[PDB]
Amino acid sequence: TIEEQAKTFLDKFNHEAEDLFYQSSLASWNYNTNITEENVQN
Repeated sequence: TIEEQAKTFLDKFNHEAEDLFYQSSLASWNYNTNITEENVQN
């Protein structure tokens, strides 16, 4: 029972975490590709 809901929790976490980490990694790649203070803020 508790294992099932924990698995559901992890499944819910995975999809949102993927998108957010992709956004963060893309922003970091942009800041390392160019160099601007706007990219620092991003």
